[PDB]
Amino acid sequence: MRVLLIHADYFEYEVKDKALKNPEPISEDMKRGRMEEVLVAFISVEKVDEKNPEEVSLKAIEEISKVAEQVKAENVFVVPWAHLSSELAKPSVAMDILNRVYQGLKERGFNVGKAPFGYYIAAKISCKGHPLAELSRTIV
Amino acid sequence: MRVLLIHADYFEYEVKDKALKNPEPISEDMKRGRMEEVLVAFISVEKVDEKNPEEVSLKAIEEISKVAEQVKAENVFVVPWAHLSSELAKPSVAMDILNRVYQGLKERGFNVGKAPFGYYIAAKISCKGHPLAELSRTIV
Repeated sequence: MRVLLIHADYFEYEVKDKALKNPEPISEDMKRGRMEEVLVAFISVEKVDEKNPEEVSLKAIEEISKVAEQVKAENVFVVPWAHLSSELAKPSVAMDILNRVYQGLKERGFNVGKAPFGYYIAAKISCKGHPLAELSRTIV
Repeated sequence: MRVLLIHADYFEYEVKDKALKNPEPISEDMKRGRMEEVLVAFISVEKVDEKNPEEVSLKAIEEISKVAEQVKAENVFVVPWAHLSSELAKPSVAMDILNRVYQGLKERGFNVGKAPFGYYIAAKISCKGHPLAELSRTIV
């Protein structure tokens, strides 16, 4: 799994077309979302993560939480994201891990949002420019 | 070299603190920049790119130009970017390649902007959500 963490003034998204034939089902009010003062976790779930969804999930929950504590973010937003890896997991593995990660950050105490899986999504972001506002983590 | 290409409604940046002790020198009016309808090329120059700045530059110019032609972007914005690689080049190599890339896209005919090297930078982006609006390329 590779993750890119961005500490943002805001993150907002709008779902556009489906990218999978059978993407994640969504209500009309999950087509758009917005958080402020939020750590956004762009997560690319890799093929090698199939080998251990549980351990990879737990590690990602901790890494993301560490950063959120350090930058004083109470809001965390999980984003399914193809673009940090060229060995992507199957949709079932990816969705499994992304949900685990999401539920774990909620148990940790954060206010957690997530973007639906399997869609092309337009999005707007404002990235803070402090030393810790953009970080990469590799988790395996 | 790894590159992330984002087709954006707009990209805007403001330079914050220096990240290097001796970053790229800048005038007051390069502290902030903005382009609309722009392909933004986030470029992580890697250690392995030291071996051949010229070939790696030429390849990156072509890949970025291919995408710009395909998405009908006339504006291209080059962004120095640590976050797609964990084997980063020395600042001299990185700046060498980023300038080559910048000059090449200008020769190709694009309207090209660039962010200064060596700074923490706040930035705002609006990413189009069409199938080709976010692409990753590895160039070696």
